[PDB]
Amino acid sequence: ETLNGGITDMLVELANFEKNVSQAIHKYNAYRKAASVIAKYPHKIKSGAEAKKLPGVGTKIAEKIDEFLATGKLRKLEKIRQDDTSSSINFLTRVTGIGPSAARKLVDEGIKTLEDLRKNEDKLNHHQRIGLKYFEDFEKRIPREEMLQMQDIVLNEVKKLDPEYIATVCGSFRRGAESSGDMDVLLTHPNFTSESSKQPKLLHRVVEQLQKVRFITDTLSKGETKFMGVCQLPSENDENEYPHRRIDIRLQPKDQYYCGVLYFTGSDIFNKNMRAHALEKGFTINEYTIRPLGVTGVAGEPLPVDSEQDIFDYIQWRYREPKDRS
DNA sequence: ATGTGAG
DNA sequence: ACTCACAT
Ligand SMILES: Cc1cn([C@H]2CC[C@@H](COP(=O)(O)OP(=O)(O)OP(=O)(O)O)O2)c(=O)[nH]c1=O
Ligand code: NA
Ligand code: NA
Ligand code: NA
Ligand code: NA
Repeated sequence: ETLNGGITDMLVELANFEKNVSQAIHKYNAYRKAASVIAKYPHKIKSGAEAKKLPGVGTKIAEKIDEFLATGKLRKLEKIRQDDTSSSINFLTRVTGIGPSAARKLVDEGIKTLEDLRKNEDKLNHHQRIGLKYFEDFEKRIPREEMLQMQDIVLNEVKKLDPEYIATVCGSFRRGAESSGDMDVLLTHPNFTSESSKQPKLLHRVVEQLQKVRFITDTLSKGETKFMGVCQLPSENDENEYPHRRIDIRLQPKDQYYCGVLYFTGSDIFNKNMRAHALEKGFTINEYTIRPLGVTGVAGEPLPVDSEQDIFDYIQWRYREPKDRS
């Protein structure tokens, strides 16, 4: 969050390459944690060996910083930005279902764009094919006026099915965001607690129903606990049609509701801060259970929770309500 | 079982 | 950080 942006920019882009184009995940981590250290740094960096004093920045990662701070930018990130392969892997990556490995494989075979893909759906698995089919609007985001409209359609249909069901919309929404990427529903039913076995049925029935009233149109994956698929708000009579959205429905044990609604309402970075900044206090927060991390690596028997706050006050952390979670 | 993808 | 689902 400091006036060291440029430095951490090129650092982040340099990893988004080792991820997408190179083999390396460890190079991807090293470059990212380096971005992290420099971001929190109080001062403005004017040397390469000054950033090096930090843990995570080291010889080759600090040589490059000298370049950035000596001559404009970096040569490596120019050969990359001006490569056909790299740019195309990065493009393909943008369909859900495709990431690094498959893009590599596709670009190796001269497949590089939407038109390229549509003529080549044979190569894609089912997930990817729906990501394709709905590429345009999957990158579009969702207004609230329209977001609520779906909530009043999931809350209303899930209750008509069986009034014991509880649906709480999470992610961005709970954080108050004016715009969301994709719909996130945590589902809870009394019949299902942590001690009880499975009940895929409890999920699959609100799914199968949401399909019947034609609000869910596709499925990416559907299991015991989790459904990932595609929704779309009702075409208010012909043509002016709303775009297709992504939607998750997770089925949470009723007794571990609080832990679960914590895990959702992100961000994913807030979940990684809070989780890491717990393992110093020797705890292992889940989406299910907070629990002491004993002597060796043995994770002790859970921990009572009747509110998020309790998780918060377990790990000796200030409380931050859903809207300050990032 | 593992790798991959999404979360 | 830590899980879940898919496809070998
Ligand atoms: C990706 C990811 C997510 N989570 C949790 C935390 C949030 C929920 C849903 O997050 P989402 O990606 O939709 O974020 P959302 O807030 O909905 O952002 P958009 O509005 O979709 O952009 O998942 C996580 O723990 N680790 C992860 O790596
Ligand atoms: Na993708
Ligand atoms: Na979301
Ligand atoms: Na999601
Ligand atoms: Na943790």
